[PDB]
Amino acid sequence: QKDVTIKSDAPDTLLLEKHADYIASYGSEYCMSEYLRMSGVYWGLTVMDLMGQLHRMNKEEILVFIKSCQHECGGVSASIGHDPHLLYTLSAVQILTLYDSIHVINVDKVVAYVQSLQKEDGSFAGDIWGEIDTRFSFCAVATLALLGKLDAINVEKAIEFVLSCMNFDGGFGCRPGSESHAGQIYCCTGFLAITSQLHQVNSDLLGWWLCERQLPSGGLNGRPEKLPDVCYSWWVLASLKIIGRLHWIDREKLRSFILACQDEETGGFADRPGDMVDPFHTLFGIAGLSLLGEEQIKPVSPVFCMPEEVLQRVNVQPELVS
Amino acid sequence: AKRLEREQKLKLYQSATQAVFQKRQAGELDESVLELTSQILGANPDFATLWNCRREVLQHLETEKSPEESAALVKAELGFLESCLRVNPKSYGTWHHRCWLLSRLPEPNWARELELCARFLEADERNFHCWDYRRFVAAQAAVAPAEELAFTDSLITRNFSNYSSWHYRSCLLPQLHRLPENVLLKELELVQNAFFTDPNDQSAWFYHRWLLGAELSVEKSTVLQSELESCKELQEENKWCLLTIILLMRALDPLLYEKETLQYFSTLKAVDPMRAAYLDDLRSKFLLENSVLKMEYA
Ligand SMILES: COc1ccc(S(=O)(=O)N2Cc3cc(C#N)ccc3N(Cc3cncn3C)C[C@H]2Cc2ccccc2)cc1
Ligand SMILES: CC(C)=CCC/C(C)=C/CC/C(C)=C/CC/C(C)=C/COP(=O)(O)OP(=O)(O)O
Ligand SMILES: [Ca+2]
Ligand SMILES: [Zn+2]
Repeated sequence: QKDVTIKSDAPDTLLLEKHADYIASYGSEYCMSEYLRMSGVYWGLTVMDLMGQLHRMNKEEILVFIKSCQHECGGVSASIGHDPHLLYTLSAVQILTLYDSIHVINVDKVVAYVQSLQKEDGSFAGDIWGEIDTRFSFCAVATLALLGKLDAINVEKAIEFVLSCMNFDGGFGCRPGSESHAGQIYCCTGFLAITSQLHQVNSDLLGWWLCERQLPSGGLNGRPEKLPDVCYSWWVLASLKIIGRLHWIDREKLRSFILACQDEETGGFADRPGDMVDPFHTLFGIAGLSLLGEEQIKPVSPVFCMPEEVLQRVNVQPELVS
Repeated sequence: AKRLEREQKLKLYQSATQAVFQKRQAGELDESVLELTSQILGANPDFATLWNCRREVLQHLETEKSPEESAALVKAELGFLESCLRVNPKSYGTWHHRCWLLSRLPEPNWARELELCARFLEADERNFHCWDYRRFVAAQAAVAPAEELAFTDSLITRNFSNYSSWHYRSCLLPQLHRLPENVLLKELELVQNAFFTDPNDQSAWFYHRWLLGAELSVEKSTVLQSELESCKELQEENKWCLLTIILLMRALDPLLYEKETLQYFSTLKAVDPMRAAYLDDLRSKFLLENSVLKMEYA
């Protein structure tokens, strides 16, 4: 029963032009967040492109930044002088796919970098320092799917590791033994989509756990008795769409929550209404709305969190449950 | 006023970062970098590349220094980690840096680590990073399932930061042994108990649906019929109890209870309207299941 109460004066209208300007003009927090920069760039581009506004960003500049961030190993860093990581590898590859500029980086070395991060049990480390997370299972296969190179990894052992993070409640955690969390469920469902293993999800059970994320305010949390947050609009919805149970949440209440999270003055979305916005929450607010069928937003792949049309172009569209 | 002192901080972080990178290409893997990253990471634990740098220094110093000077650096490092975790107890790299560090110690104090997990779980009993690190520690220290299951039994009952703890139970239990009938009916007890204390605490209910999903037997059917009545007394507007009764009747004789299953679906929809679409599909699936069953009659 810990939930937000939505107030009278919370926005009830989609403010796309503000979100475009907020993103267009972002970094003019930015300094402490250079460590995620490649992914912030992905987040900004993806939300802008979903909103039709991708031209307002700097393609040529970005194509040069990415290239400068590919290390000799083939992994991509968050930023210049930073170390390569699977996260920013996925982000970069997504950006280049957004831009149809795959050739910009060495594809073969990306593939080899991602291939190098798989472990005996099928899991992936995010980098050479070995942190295991189901996030990285998703990042690995998502990256390779986009490069047509999924057969570079050990799929079977990959699947098995993921399925081993499946829990009593039907959900998934970080690692074997970890508590279900909408975030990791997105990664695992996304992963099983990519690998054609959705028949292994118990969809009614996980779909029920997922829809119970929705609180009286209409907002979604990540796991039982926690506070809601707009970014879960993405984690939960993307998961539900994937397993064909998107209609199990109350779409209008959720939509009212998501709009309530906008900052009417500065643009962007925040985790919850009246808080400081950021780009991440702004992407996931918009991507969540698109998952629910908002008309001014391009349809988004629930797997790749990129406009459907981009993926249509590259002909990578995992079959979903229903 | 406040802008001054925090442009001050950005200036210094911003110069320190610069000097760290400069030092890095040149290859100055020294104490001076440990000191510079200390400044930065203390204010920004998610700067992953800096945990990487630290690691590389400690490994580079680790040889060209005395096992006494190394040991000093490990102790210095553990306290920096804890100080960083008090800042950002959710930092993936801060926690994983502590994982790396402990994993490579020749004689690591796991009891102290488990106590640290205690402290962090006191602050945030749902902190999944800490539960993970706790399971990391329990496995490095070969803590046995029953010891952990006691820890869990002390963090649900005393207080209700429940779901993360009932999950851990969920995993620890099968490690003691389609889970044994004797254990199943014993958990039906602990859980049926749970929801006469807070019938609106959801962990017990989620857990109990697992227990049902996972022979009827006079023993079990009677415990289920009992559950079903216990549940009916409780119905004296609690959605979890209502769903459970449907699932119990389903568990018992779905053809016999078809009428009541339908009644319940109605009450449950009115109590939990947000789940209307789920409950409709669940009802459709049960109704179809039943039609299959009626075709068993000749
Ligand atoms: C300002 O404090 C922070 C805290 C953490 C991080 S982070 O570790 O790099 N990362 C990305 C992230 C980016 C932004 C933005 N701009 C904002 C938040 C945020 N979080 C924190 C968060 C979001 N919702 C609730 N919480 C607590 C998620 C985190 C992990 C993540 C990374 C990639 C993809 C999905 C998830 C960054 C900033
Ligand atoms: C292509 C895309 C969109 C992603 C790549 C895949 C990755 C890295 C996914 C990360 C998934 C994840 C773990 C999301 C959760 C983010 C979040 C809201 C974290 C905070 O969770 P808690 O620490 O439980 O805090 P709260 O309960 O306060 O929300
Ligand atoms: Ca442009
Ligand atoms: Zn969030």
